[PDB]
Amino acid sequence: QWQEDPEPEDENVYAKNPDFHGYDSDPVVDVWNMRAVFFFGFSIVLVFGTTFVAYVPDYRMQEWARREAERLVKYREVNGLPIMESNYFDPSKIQLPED
Amino acid sequence: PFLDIQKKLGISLDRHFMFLSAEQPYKNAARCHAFEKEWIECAHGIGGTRAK
Amino acid sequence: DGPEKNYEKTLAILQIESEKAELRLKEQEVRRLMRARGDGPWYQFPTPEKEFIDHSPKATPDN
Amino acid sequence: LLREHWVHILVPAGFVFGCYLDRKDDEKLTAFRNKSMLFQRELRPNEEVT
Amino acid sequence: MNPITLAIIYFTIFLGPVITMSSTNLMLMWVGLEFSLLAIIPMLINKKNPRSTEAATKYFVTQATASMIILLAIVLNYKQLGTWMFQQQTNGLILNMTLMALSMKLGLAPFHFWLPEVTQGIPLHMGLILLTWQKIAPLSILIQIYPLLNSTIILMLAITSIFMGAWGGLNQTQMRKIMAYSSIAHMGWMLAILPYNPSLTLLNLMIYIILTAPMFMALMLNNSMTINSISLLWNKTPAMLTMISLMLLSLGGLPPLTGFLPKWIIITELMKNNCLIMATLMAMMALLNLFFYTRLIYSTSLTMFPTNNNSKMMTHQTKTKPNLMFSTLAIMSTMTLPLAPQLI
Amino acid sequence: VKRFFESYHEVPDGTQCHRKTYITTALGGICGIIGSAYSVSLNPADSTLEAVARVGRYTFTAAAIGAMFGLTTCVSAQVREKPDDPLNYFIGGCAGGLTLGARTHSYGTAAMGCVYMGTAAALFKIGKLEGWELFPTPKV
Amino acid sequence: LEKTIPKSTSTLHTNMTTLTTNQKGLIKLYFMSFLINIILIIILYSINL
Amino acid sequence: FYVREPVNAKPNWLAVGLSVGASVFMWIYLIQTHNEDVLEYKRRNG
Amino acid sequence: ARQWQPDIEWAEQFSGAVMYPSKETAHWKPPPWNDVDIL
Amino acid sequence: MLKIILPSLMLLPLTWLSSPKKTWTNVTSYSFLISLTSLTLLWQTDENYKNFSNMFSSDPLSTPLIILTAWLLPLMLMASQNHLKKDNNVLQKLYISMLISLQILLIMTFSATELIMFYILFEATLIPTLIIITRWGNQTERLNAGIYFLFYTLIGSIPLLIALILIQNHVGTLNLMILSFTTHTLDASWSNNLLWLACMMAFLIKMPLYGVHLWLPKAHVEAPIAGSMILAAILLKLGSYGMIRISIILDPLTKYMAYPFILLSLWGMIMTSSICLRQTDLKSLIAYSSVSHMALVIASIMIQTPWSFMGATMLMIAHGLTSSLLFCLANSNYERIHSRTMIMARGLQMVFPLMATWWLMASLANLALPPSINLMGELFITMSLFSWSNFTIILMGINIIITGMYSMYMIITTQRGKLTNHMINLQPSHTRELTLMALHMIPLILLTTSPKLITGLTM
Amino acid sequence: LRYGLLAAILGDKTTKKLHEYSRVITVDGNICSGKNKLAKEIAQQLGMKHYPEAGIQYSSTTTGDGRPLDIEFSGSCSLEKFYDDPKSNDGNSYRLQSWLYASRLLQYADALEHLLSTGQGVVLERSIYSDFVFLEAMYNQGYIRKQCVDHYNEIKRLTLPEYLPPHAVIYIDVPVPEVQSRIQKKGDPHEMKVTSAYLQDIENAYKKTFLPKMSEMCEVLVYDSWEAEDPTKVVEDIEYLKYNKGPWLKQDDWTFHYLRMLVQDKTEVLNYTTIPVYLPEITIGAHQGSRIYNSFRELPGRKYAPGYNAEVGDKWIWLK
Amino acid sequence: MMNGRPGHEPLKFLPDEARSLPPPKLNDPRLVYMGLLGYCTGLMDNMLRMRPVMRAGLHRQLLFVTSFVFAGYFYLKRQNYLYAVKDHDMFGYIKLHPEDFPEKEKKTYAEILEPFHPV
Ligand SMILES: CCCCCCCCCCCCCCCCCC(=O)OC[C@H](COP(=O)(O)OCCN)OC(=O)CCCCCCCCCCCCCCCCC
Ligand SMILES: CCCCCCCCCCCCCCCCCC(=O)OC[C@H](COP(=O)(O)OCCN)OC(=O)CCCCCCCCCCCCCCCCC
Ligand SMILES: CCCCCCCCCCCCCCCCCC(=O)OC[C@H](COP(=O)(O)OCCN)OC(=O)CCCCCCCCCCCCCCCCC
Ligand SMILES: Nc1ncnc2c1ncn2[C@@H]1O[C@H](COP(=O)(O)OP(=O)(O)OP(=O)(O)O)[C@@H](O)[C@H]1O
Repeated sequence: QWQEDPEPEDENVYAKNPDFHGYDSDPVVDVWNMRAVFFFGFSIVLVFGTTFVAYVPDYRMQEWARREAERLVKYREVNGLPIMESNYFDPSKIQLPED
Repeated sequence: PFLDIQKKLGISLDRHFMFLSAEQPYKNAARCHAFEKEWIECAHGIGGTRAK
Repeated sequence: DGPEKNYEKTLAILQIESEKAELRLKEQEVRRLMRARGDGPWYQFPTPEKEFIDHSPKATPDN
Repeated sequence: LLREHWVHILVPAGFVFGCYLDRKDDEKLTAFRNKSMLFQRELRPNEEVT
Repeated sequence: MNPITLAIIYFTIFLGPVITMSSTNLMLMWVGLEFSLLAIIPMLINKKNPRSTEAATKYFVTQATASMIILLAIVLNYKQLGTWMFQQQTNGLILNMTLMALSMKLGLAPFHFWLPEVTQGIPLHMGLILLTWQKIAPLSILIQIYPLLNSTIILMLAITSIFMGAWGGLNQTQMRKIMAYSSIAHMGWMLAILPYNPSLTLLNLMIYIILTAPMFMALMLNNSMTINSISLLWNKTPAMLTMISLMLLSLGGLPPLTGFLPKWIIITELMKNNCLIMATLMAMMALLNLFFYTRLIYSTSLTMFPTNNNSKMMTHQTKTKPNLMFSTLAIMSTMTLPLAPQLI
Repeated sequence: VKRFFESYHEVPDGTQCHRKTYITTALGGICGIIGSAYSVSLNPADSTLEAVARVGRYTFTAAAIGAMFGLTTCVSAQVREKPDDPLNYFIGGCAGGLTLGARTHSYGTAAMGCVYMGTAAALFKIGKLEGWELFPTPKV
Repeated sequence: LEKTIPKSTSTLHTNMTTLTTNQKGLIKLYFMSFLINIILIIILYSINL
Repeated sequence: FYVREPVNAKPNWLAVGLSVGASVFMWIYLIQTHNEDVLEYKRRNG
Repeated sequence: ARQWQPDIEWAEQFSGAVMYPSKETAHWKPPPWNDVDIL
Repeated sequence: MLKIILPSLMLLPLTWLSSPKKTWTNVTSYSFLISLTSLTLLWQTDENYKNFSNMFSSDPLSTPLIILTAWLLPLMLMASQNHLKKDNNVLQKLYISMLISLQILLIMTFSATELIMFYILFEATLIPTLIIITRWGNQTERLNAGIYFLFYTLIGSIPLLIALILIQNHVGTLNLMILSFTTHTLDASWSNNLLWLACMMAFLIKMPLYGVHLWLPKAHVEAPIAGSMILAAILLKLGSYGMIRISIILDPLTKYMAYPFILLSLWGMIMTSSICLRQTDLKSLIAYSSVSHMALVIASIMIQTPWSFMGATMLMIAHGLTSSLLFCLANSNYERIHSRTMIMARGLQMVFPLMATWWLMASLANLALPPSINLMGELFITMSLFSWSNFTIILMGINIIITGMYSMYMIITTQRGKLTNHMINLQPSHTRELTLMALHMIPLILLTTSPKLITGLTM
Repeated sequence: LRYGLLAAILGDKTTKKLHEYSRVITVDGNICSGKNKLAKEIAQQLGMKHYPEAGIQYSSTTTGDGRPLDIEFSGSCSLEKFYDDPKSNDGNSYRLQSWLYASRLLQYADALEHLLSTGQGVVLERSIYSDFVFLEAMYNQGYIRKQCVDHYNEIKRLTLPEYLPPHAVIYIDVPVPEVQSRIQKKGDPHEMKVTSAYLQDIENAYKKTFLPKMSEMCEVLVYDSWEAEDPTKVVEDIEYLKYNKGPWLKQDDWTFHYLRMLVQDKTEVLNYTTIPVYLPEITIGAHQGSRIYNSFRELPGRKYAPGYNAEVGDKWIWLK
Repeated sequence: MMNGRPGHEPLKFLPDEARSLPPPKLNDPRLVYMGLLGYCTGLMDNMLRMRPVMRAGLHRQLLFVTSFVFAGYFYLKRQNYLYAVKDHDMFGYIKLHPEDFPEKEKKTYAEILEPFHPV
């Protein structure tokens, strides 16, 4: 047979670092890494991200659109016009081909 | 050519005895001197696609 | 900033790109005409040099 | 202390460099600054809109 | 070999192509080719072993026949027009014989069978020259006559070269034969784009040279003429993997790397000329080159092979081989896509 | 004089079946002659008899390929009035691959050639119709 | 779905690889092949013209 | 402490000086060239 | 466990004159390591 | 956009000239800050889209992909940490650099305007993935897996390039929205049909069609967890983005040159959801789940309706998050048992009583439990295909059933039996991986609360 | 500046220094013969240099700080274990033979470069021309396999011919019972477990292959124990020696130059010892290899290149 | 292609017809990228020679950067000249051949009837 090291063996971590957190064997580094994770992902992004996104105004005009639609319905129902026609473009300016 | 170092330095190593209308030693004329002279002089400046 | 900035910036981008497109499609046809007619500055294939022809008497009248 | 804590000047410097290059890009593309058929204003309160 | 002999032989090796490219007279071009041949043979045969002698013999015979055919073409043109330069009036047979001869001089298929044998029998610093510096004069002679060539036979030669290069590199386990078939493929690309745009032939030429020189230097670092020998590079010199892998991917022609641009822009021009079917065939068959380059990237940089013991003493020893050109050319060849509009 | 192979495309498919099959058969024979010359010069044999037998094998094989392809195509165009349909050439290519598999005694080769030659012939016809050019001249 | 696409690709290309790389270093055969090439090219030219 | 005292035990001050001088001269010539080209451009175009 | 790394069985398949030896005419043998044949 | 890309480019030096103890921490924190900054793209107060340059642009369809890409990074950092822990500092810095390069290229190709830039980046995404899968896998078939992945992709991508050139020549640009304001109808000829095939097959391969799905299960099973995550979340989305962007010019061909792919998708959906019932490898099960879910995306792009595209985008993002979550959950066990076999370890939820919840919710999502964006996508795809033809509901219901079956199978054969009491090596749950699962879930809650950021172009 | 074409053109040539006694001599024999003493005395009486026998730590001693290294960093082999338990299923026997051939080759080179740059002749102990006797002995005894033997012969063919042979070969002949007695007296709990069969196989290899093979290209001088220990006879024989029949006369300045380049580049020396022939006795796995290499580079004075390790007192690392 | 044109000087890097174009600025992204490549070449040279990357050969790295920027400036000038010449010739030909470059008769969408395609 040939030269090679033998398969290693499982290694409990809690035996030496019962306060283990998952990141590094060095306890202080483990702790500061988990702290950085929790303070930059949870305490900031999710919180301030949610805040900013929630207070983005008029996302894609879905609010101005409702306001303007109310204005239009009022104008039209008041002046007897209909609320919406069957042709977007006025068929006057258009010039159809004659067969 | 591919690298006009000759024309760059304004010299002549190989481009003076190419064709028949060139300079012969004791002014000896070549056979088709006039025909070739005319062809060249008429194709000068419009090279290739036109001259063909 | 307001939306007018993005609006006008998009308009300028569109201008630039449309100009590029016109120029490319004109380049193709110009190159085609030049390759097929030899009437321009490109694709002017070479010819012999008339400066090396001899224009002196030749020891015989007929050439 | 610097040899281990000077690496905190790169990524924010990168953010600022990015903002600066965006500023350059929009200093370009200046055309149509007020020639849009929708936002043609009259320059009454200022000298440059965008 | 003493300094005087070295100087004379290498000055001739350098002068050959220079005359070829700086001369208007086809006779002087032929002279340059003969210089190249004469001055290359001794370097091939330096080691004086049966394999090198056989390689030299094959090279000599092939190149000499090719030169004779080229000179026949020249003589026929001379009887036909009185001038020593091809014009728009030479019988196309003359030019097709000339193209066959130039293709055998280069190593294109189906005139390629000699290239792998010779390169194998030859050392590394000689394959480098044979595959980079000895492609410049025969390609120049073609660049000078690109308007009056036969696209049909050119494209047939190019596509045959692509195909056979792929189907050779798939099987060869020897560095030098792999390089030979890669040369065949890239020269096929060159010929393909030649009659439409030769600036791109020259582009791909310089790209392939920048990509090949540093690879042969990498090899010469340990004289690893084999896959199982270059696999030990992780224990001998592992600071070369990050660059061997990238240069091989560039050769293969992977998008984000210099080596891509040649294929891309050549395909563009062929599309403008309605050579889309040929461009498609070539682009699909380059993936085999990419395949047998990935198979080497694996054995070199993405998995460790069974090593040896005396490699320990090899580690003990120091080294001063890889001069600055290695790094310079590898960087220029791997990280220069953002500058493609200038190289075009 | 090269018009033997141009008489194939002077009439819609479904006509002149006999001469069309003759043309495809000549094409097969030529391709086989070239292949056999190459395989005889490289990778040669022992006896000139075995060599000429290799030649005959390859030539008759390719000739059968071409004959079956052309005949099946024109027969499909006959039984169905569709002279501008690449499906006929696909069927012909599959028949050619079938004949190749019958000769070489390999269902693998049979189906592989079927698919490949079918695509090849269909794309050939598509080019003929649309206006594709193979080996075109420079225009940039 | 393995037998069809990838295994077929591999088989095809390995077989053509063997074909094209079954070469023995015989200059006679290489040059006979070169001669076949010359003949084919001359014929293409003289035929199409 | 080694036993084969190498070539690199101390720096090549000639190479150092030449490199630094070449760099400084490159930058000086580059600045001068750029400024001169700008001056010529503006002379030609107004 | 741990990362599997090639063994002799996996590395000796790159050691023949040519890969994919599906041929029966490929009686060849690896060339020398110094290009000096045996005699 | 450059304020998003330059810092991602600077994460590299940080990584290399950071000390061997603070590189993970620093790069993860700054990656989180990048994810944060990427939310500028969500400031869309008008129906006009963003255009920062001639080279970059953002849309309601590219913004979510970009933010998910910038969010997944620190999660992959955290997940690739327990393994390659003993590996050398240099090797793990290499790993981090690979991850960062993937991030940058994916952001670029989502923010791109030109199809050819999109192409070079969608094809440069191969190098880091191949390297991660081959240099850090544990089996011996990762090499063949990389071969399959690489070459499927390239074989699909070449004709796309050729079609892009043909277009760049006919039209004078490959620029988006110009290809829109100038698009013409076509002639319904065979050349244009082959143009369609070319433009499409690349993306139909990068998101596995039924018949060419034979690179995803391999790559997953043989790849590490970060590779698995990115492959499941974004690399399967490049195809969707590309098709949603390229289908605008191929009109009106997809009305009839799309049937085969709709059929293959609606059938392979069933034929993979069923494999998810009798596969033994948890990772391959989840891979086939990804396939059965991307089939819907394909069939919904094919029919070109607003509801269809909306559902496609919703399901894209939702499946990204959920698949990453499930992969990390299986990895938590693998790290403890070194076997992907599902029926080996059982009776959990006794020693890991909390991770049994994450296991459960990731399953509630995959089987489309309302209210959820998985369902808000599936439902609209179903409605669009029912308007297309009412007989699709049959196959949709069959797939729904099989999904509800194999999700709970995966739950019960791992967490809801009785324990394999002979398992001494069940190290308790790490805060790190619990945080992974929480970071995966919470954004799903938030996107279920505000699914206006996830509809897409139409809405 | 380094030696090369330029130095050889400028005047750093060879033939300007080949004074008589610019030779290379070997003092071979059996194991416990007076080789060290005789060779030191010859070196003194002829002004030449002495290169002692090369073992498992020759490279560790010639490179770096000069101190030895763990056996896993230099050799992974043990002569003690070879004498204690041959036939082992580990591979120590051939894994030791190969490393010792490599070290003897490195030593031959380190001596040739010294002899060519400086005319000071050299005297060595058993060399690459005689290492094979200890291999043939093990093969005839059953400690090694024909595969290992063929691997050894192949590396020998690849390496040896590129080197010049010795001028004078002194063979100190001694019989196996006297050798065993000398071993018991000297005292070594492991050497004292060796076998007269092995010793006689060594002697027979010597007399039947080495002497014939070498008397045709270098002057042989065979002596016994009592002619030895009276060295002046040996030294005067050498001084009288005629130096024909060798290739050293076919050599000019430029052959010497192209040999000095090889001998100076210590990696083209071992490229062929490092061939990937996969013997289970030397084939090291990737994990073991990587661990050993990374630890070797972790060690001091070995991480970076010689003039670039500050932890050992290297300054100016920012300008060289 | 553009070699054989009137007013063509052989083997010249930069004629005087190019001194009228605006020169590139040293802050140009391409020059900066060439500087980056120089620095990376230095670092790779060290990494291959087994020296401390980023802590060795400062003069070497400086030389690399300087040479790269130097070559880039001039090569960029040249390529800009070439592109300008290309546009020049193209527009000149367009102006001398008005018979093959006619202004399109661009209509308005109110007249041309484009076909409609449901779903
Ligand atoms: C788009 C990018 C995609 C990439 C994903 C990765 C994201 C990583 C970045 C971090 C996340 C950044 C922000 C995520 C979006 C946050 C949305 C938000 O801010 O909430 C807005 C909402 C008010 O919504 P608004 O639009 O202002 O008014 C109209 C009605 N929506 O106001 C709120 O509701 C906020 C209050 C939250 C309270 C949560 C209560 C939970 C209720 C339980 C619901 C359970 C439903 C799910 C159950 C099944 C799930 C399995
Ligand atoms: C931004 C846009 C993105 C555009 C697309 C980007 C394309 C993808 C980028 C690919 C770059 C890397 C590709 C090549 C992979 C190289 C594989 C490799 O080098 O790692 C293997 C090897 C491990 O060696 P080993 O013996 O196992 O132990 C460590 C001892 N060095 O490693 C080595 O031994 C290396 C040599 C050791 C030298 C000392 C360490 C110095 C660092 C050298 C590595 C530098 C890598 C730079 C990575 C930058 C990534 C962008
Ligand atoms: C294991 C799988 C097999 C792997 C081996 C692959 C073998 C490659 C196939 C052999 C080559 C056959 C293709 C030849 C291309 C012919 C040219 C063509 O089809 O282009 C036509 C079209 C543009 O035409 P149009 O614009 O209308 O006008 C005329 C041109 N100006 O432009 C186009 O349509 C571009 C067409 C490009 C080629 C498309 C190939 C088929 C696409 C669908 C399948 C893609 C998967 C890979 C190929 C599978 C086998 C075909
Ligand atoms: N190639 C080899 N294989 C096995 N053993 C070897 C080899 N080379 C040397 N040895 C061992 O090295 C030892 C050399 O001891 P030796 O008696 O030569 O000491 P010494 O210092 O040379 O003294 P002296 O010169 O008087 O003999 C022997 O026991 C021998 O077995």
